[PDB]
Amino acid sequence: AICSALPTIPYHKLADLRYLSRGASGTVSSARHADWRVQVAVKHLHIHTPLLDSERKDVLREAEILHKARFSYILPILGICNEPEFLGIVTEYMPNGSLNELLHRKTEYPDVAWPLRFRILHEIALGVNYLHNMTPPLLHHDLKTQNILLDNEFHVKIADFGLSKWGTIIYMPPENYASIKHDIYSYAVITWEVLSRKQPFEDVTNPLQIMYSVSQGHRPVINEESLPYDIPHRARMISLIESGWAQNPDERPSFLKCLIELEPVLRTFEEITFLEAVIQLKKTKLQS
Ligand SMILES: CNC(=O)c1cc(Oc2ccc(NC(=O)Nc3ccc(SCC(=O)O)c(F)c3)c(F)c2)ccn1
Repeated sequence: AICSALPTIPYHKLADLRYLSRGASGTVSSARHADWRVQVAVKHLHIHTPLLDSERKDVLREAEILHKARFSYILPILGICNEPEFLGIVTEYMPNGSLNELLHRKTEYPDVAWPLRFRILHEIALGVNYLHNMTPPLLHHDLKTQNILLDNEFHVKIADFGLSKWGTIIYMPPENYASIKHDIYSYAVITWEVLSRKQPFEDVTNPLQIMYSVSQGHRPVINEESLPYDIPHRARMISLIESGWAQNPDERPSFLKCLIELEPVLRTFEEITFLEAVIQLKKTKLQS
């Protein structure tokens, strides 16, 4: 068959290395490739010497998986740095951060237009659906707003800042306190979070109260105050959320079924309204 090797990038080709304030502190950095002349991001362990050989294989495993899963809506890996001095994963740089920031930093982004929100939800489904259609199927099991990255034109790139795979319980289905019905549950909560710009279980301080409540069937509140009546396709989106976070995992739809129903919804938006939505947030961000 047709096989292709991932490039090995020398450490001294990464210029202007700077820490980034994301993921675990001291695990994500930005830089520039001296030859390709593009901005990049570098994911790495905490800095120490010597790097264990068991630690190197942990990084190569994540890199091999991200290499196998290359797709239009998945964070593109560019290569790996494997030397005695440094050990990291180099990917493309997403300039506009994560969906977490866009939703809840209401001063930098006072308004987020509906067409952009619906396209974001659409592209999130496209990336995960591609992961599930692989052989063997790839399961994320960590879908949250912090893992949804946005590129130069606010297109979705799905990523994973965690390191152990190779508050934070609000995206977990109740049966958790193999297993393909996990990601669609996280997606239902993200959909509610996008359409509301509110924190799920805002007034609940103790996480044990959250875990107990969702185990009894309680979900984030859906009323006029959380989801106003002027949301486009409000009735159809609520049916998707409620079926997405169903108590019984067998009653949750696949990401394919969601995409089939999302296609006619997104089609009712004019194509130009997407660009005008992106030009607006970048304009409001100019004066800040
Ligand atoms: C302001 N802009 C930024 O700060 C920025 C930082 C940035 O840093 C990184 C973030 C993540 C990763 N790595 C990663 O996403 N790996 C991975 C592995 C398996 C799966 S498959 C499903 C699953 O298992 O979750 C998957 F989807 C993803 C990385 F290498 C670098 C990248 C872009 N922009």
